[PDB]
Formats: sequence, structure tokens, C-alpha cells
Amino acid sequence: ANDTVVVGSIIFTEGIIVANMVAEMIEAHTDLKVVRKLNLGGVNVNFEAIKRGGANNGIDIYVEYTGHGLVDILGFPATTDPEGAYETVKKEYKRKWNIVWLKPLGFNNTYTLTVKDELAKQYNLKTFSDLAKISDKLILGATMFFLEGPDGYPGLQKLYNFKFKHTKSMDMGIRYTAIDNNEVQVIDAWATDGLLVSHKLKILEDDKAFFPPYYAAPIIRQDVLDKHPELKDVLNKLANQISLEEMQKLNYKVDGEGQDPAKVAKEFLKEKGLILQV
Ligand SMILES: C[N+](C)(C)CCO
Repeated sequence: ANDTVVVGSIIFTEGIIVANMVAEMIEAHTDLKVVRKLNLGGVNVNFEAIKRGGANNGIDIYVEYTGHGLVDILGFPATTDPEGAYETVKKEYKRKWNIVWLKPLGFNNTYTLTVKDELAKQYNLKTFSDLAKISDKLILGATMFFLEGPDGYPGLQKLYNFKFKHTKSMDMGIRYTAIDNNEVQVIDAWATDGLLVSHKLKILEDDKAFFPPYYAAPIIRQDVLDKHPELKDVLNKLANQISLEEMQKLNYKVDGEGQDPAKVAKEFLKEKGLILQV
């Protein structure tokens, strides 16, 4: 029959790596072939694409983050434990959209606010509240996702009364260079970022708990599951298979060592026994 499915990703290192892992698992364990589609746009493009579907210029599968789905359902930022976010998005996406959340990959790739270790020492910074008290001295460099999202800087700034001198919208790798060069003093480091542990940076504590959990999980259209039921068990072979530290190392293989993400994804799966060498 030569059935195919479309796995989507937006264009950032982690997104492409885990989208490739999903594609590799499908091709290794089923007779399906995978179209890998890269979407330009923000944190909602894949959601609209999966509502369209791989037959109608959209996608069938992608890896979403629980807290993003949660804040989208609620219409305002909230905090909850990982189970609260996951169970809520799973039930709501099943009822409202016939989209099935599969099991979490294992890591929480949350937004953070991060500063240079030297700045944190010179002002004894530990928490977001500490940082807010001096924010009028500082420049924030942040991803477009962070500066535009309701779960991003808008709500955070309201809750903590952040008063940064200004914000600079920056590509993902650019913001690490910018904080290194002191063009900015704070960035929205993401917890799994490959460059993070390699730049002498301090992740500050979200002491008022503004951010939701951001656990990555594959999600799939129900009608694709209906046509190809094996996909459920196949994709759940990834359940809890990627820790925060493992994801960081894969991201660094791409962003720091220059390996291509397809190779990084496939080699990780082979080394962990999740696919076999052909
Ligand atoms: C994963 N983040 C929450 C850090 C943003 C991208 O969706």
C-alpha cells in the first residue's frame, strides 16, 4: 500500500532531533515511510498543522510540550505538577481535537532566566525575584518564542514586575554569544539547550512558579492511529528514554560539535537499543 505519515517540527535543534527520532522509530518498527516536514513559525504552527493532517498540507505527528498545551487550553499561565499538566492536555486534546498524547520522552525543557555566574555572584542572585530587583540595570536577550508567547515574557514580566532596560529578540545560538559578549545580561536559556552548561551560566529559580512544566511528548492524530494502530506502542518505546542530561548532550552534539541532527538522532537510538542496525 506504501502508506506514509508526516512528522513535523519547527526549526530548532532539539525539535529536529526528536522529530527525527520519531521518524526513525516509525521506519524501523513499521512498514510506514515518513515525510519529515519543517515548519517555519512559532509554538502554535505544529498544532494547527496536526489539526490539518498529513493529507491536507499538514502533519500527522509531532513532539509537543505539556505546558504549552496547558496554557493554550487555559488561556492564561498557570502552574501545576507534571502530572496535572500532562493528564489535562491528554484528556482535552482527545476530547476537543481527537489528538492523542503518547508518553513523555523523559525531559522537561522549560524556559529559564539565566545570567552569567559572575553577575549572580556580584549580586547574590538565586531567584527570579532577586533578579527583578535589579532588572532595571540589565538587558534581556531572548528568543522570539519567549518574547511573544503568553507563557513567556509578557506574563512573567507582569507577575514579577521585571523592569529590564529593554529586550533584544535573538536567534537561539545568537543569544549565548550575546550574553558571553555582555551585549545582554540575561537570556531565556532553555533547560536542555546544548550550549547552556558550556557558557558558565547560572539558572535562576522561578520562585513564584510562573512557568508550567514543559515535558516533551509525541502526539498523533487519532485517525492515523486508527489506520496504523501499531504506532502507539512503537512511539511509546521512547517513553522516559531521554533524560534532561541526555537531551542536553544530543543538542550539544549538534550545536557545539557540528554533527547533523539526523545522525545524532539515529546514533542515540542505536546506542540505547531502541532500533537495530540494519
Ligand atoms: C521548549 N520551550 C518551552 C523552551 C520553548 C519551545 O517550545
